[PDB]
Amino acid sequence: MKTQVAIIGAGPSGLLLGQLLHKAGIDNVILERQTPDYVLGRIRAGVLEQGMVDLLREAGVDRRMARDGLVHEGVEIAFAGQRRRIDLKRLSGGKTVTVYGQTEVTRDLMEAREACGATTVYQAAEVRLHDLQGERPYVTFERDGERLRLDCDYIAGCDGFHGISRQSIPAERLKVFERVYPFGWLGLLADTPPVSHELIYANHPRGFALCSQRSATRSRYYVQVPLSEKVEDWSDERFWTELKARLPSEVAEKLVTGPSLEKSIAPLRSFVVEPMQHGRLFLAGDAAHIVPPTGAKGLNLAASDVSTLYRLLLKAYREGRGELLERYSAICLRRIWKAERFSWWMTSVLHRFPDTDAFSQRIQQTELEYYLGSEAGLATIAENYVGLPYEEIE
Amino acid sequence: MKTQVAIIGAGPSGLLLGQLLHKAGIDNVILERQTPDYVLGRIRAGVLEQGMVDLLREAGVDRRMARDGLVHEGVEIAFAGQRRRIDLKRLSGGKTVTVYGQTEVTRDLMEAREACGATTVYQAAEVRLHDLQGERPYVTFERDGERLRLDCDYIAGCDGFHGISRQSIPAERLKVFERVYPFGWLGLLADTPPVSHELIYANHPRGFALCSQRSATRSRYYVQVPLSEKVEDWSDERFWTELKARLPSEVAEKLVTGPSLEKSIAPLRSFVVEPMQHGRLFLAGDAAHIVPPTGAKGLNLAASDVSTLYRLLLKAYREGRGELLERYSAICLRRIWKAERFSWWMTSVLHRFPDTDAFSQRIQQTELEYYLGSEAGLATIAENYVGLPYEEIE
Ligand SMILES: Cc1cc2nc3c(=O)[nH]c(=O)nc-3n(C[C@H](O)[C@H](O)[C@H](O)COP(=O)(O)OP(=O)(O)OC[C@H]3O[C@@H](n4cnc5c(N)ncnc54)[C@H](O)[C@@H]3O)c2cc1C
Ligand SMILES: Cc1cc2nc3c(=O)[nH]c(=O)nc-3n(C[C@H](O)[C@H](O)[C@H](O)COP(=O)(O)OP(=O)(O)OC[C@H]3O[C@@H](n4cnc5c(N)ncnc54)[C@H](O)[C@@H]3O)c2cc1C
Repeated sequence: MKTQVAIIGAGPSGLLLGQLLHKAGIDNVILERQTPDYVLGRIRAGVLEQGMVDLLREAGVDRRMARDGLVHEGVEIAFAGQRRRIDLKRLSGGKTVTVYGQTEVTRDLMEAREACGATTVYQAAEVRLHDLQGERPYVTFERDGERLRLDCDYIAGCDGFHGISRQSIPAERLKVFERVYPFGWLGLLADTPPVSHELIYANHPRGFALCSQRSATRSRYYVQVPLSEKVEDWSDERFWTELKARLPSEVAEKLVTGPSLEKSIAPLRSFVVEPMQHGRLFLAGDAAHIVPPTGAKGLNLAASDVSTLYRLLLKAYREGRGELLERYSAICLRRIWKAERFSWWMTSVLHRFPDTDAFSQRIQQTELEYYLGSEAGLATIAENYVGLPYEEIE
Repeated sequence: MKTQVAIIGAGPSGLLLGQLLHKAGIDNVILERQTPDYVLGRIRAGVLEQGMVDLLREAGVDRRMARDGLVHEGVEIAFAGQRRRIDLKRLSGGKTVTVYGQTEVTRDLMEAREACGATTVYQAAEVRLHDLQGERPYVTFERDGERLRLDCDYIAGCDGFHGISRQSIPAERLKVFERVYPFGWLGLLADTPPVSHELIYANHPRGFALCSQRSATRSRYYVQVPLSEKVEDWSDERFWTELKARLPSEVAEKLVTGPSLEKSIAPLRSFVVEPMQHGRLFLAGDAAHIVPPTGAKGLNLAASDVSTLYRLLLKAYREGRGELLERYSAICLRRIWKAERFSWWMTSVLHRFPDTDAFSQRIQQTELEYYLGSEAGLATIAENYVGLPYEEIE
């Protein structure tokens, strides 16, 4: 069994890369440990950058998104009982973000891939990567019993934080950078209408809160919770009481509560591995890095990783330019570190940290007051939020 | 012995306030523990904001400064071997900073005060403040032996961090905010020409370094040093070797070294007391707050404190509006906290901290890369550096 690009993981990353590759005639096979159904169960991302929206268009998978997506020209930040709006469009010079659930994005790429008839092996057990530094690497796996082999020229590891590809690069060749936050996010998806037509990030003495959405009849809310919490400890009622308690009154007031469709706890982390490739293995998305959700950069970085990998696989294949692939890591990390720094900054100014002395508290509040009151401060938030520009390559 | 405004401390603060008050006909007496000569021995500040320069003009003490001062339209930041210039003038929309030693400023106010013949008691021992909450407070002190009393209506505590005025407000009525940095600044004043016509702030793996100046034939350099160091452990030669080692080669190369005129170690601290007044006592400058030198805000905040106190003492005296003085603290802290936050940010991105993990290191470098590469990032540095605008009052 042979292919040109073996792809580990059928998440937004592998699917998006697989799709882009297919359009250029570069054969690829995707391997997924789970079922189409499990992958679709993950809620995750709601905010998409401009570059991601255009990338979705280039892969010809933007019909439903252009229809149901919601373009947002601003986002709000509330602290000390005062909402301050950031005009993304104005401040970024025309860019905006699009709210469209990751579940939907994944669902659209899954359909586009099935129609075009490209290979996709779900429930691919025991995926193992071999001969990474050879001229001819290969992947082995077990499809419901029998051990199958798949030869390829390149492997794109799009298997996420707990994937096998990063584990396959010799530990000694990687440099890991990581920060674990002492809190997590308790998320609740409801079939009620959102409290505001725009996202509201909230810094409150009780902890962080975020009012987001998926459509006009579906909401996604988040509250900061310590690591000790177990989701089973939060009835819907406790969550609503808590959310209402962290929001500005004129907001808590019009909030339409209702039963939860999903509730999960996501702990915050920052992680970067350098480099992002080894021999004929290239890491992408969550396989290579993790950003805390505060900045909404995760899925968005995956897109630029993929966008970069695709453009280089083209040069290498179509133009017979295989030496250019040695640049992937260099090119990606620049955007990764800026995105990481932004995500880190958002998290530090919006959440409540445990052993915080009076001076730090005061500094946190002044950071908000400053960046939120200055035209230059607002612009740094905005350009980073809409997402910094992708790099050209070469 | 009576006066209208008793002033504790003949530093830039008390002298500047005393001068401004005198021009409006508001009598004041200044009390200084030291000799005119000791006060003149302190080197300290070299950078002045726009607002301070104009305030010096309003007090009619800007002749020598307009002559010898140096207006700087930019400052530089070097890191990872690359100088990046910040166009203060361009980015701030016309503002600049003026390099003029604090020794000179203090010397000019001392002369202006002696000519006009206003009272000034040097070597005022045992200054003690009484009846702070009464309608008629008073100061006691010992002039070379005899205990003298001085009645006044108001007391402006301009005695610095180790002054007596802040110690005189009941500890229970104050809220202190403080951060002590695990490093200090080793400064060296030389009668050699500066290495660059503009200040060069330097982040280097060995530690922070700063190339500043006082005139065209006098330089002031600083290097970061841990708290364990004793100044007697740094020969001039060691300092030059060290400075050269932390700078970019094309800079270390043209550096003209020479014998030190002064060498001192200044530890970094951040301190704010809230409120800044008690009864008929008003704190100003270093008596009320301390900022690490990184941002060059210290002397500059003193000026706005004084500028605010003066304008309110006028309303109260000339316009018989004494209830307005209850606003002093409110008005001052806003500017103090923004200035503190800026100073804190500068310090954190330019110095090397001890127990720093790989992720923080990387974040520090990306902060520089980002703010220094973005037009909006550069603007946040610039507007804060030239100094945020003073508030109107009322
Ligand atoms: C609360 C939350 C909110 C977020 N909000 C945002 C936001 O609004 N905007 C934003 O940009 N980002 C946000 N994200 C991040 C975003 O969801 C992720 O970065 C994104 O899901 C990563 O895409 P991925 O394809 O790289 O990996 P994944 O989504 O994890 O998918 C990887 C796939 O590979 C599969 N796989 C794993 N191991 C193997 C194996 N060993 N063999 C074969 N297959 C394997 C997995 O089953 C999975 O299907 C958020 C994340 C969370 C949790
Ligand atoms: C290395 C260094 C660099 C700096 N660089 C800058 C820079 O470029 N820009 C900037 O804006 N700031 C900078 N500063 C800060 C600036 O020097 C101070 O903020 C400023 O000196 C404070 O003015 P002040 O009058 O409030 O107090 P001080 O300068 O301390 O003077 C207070 C006076 O009151 C007197 N006094 C004290 N106790 C008593 C008493 N109990 N009775 C009577 N009199 C008393 C003292 O003797 C002293 O004369 C720097 C400081 C340092 C150390």
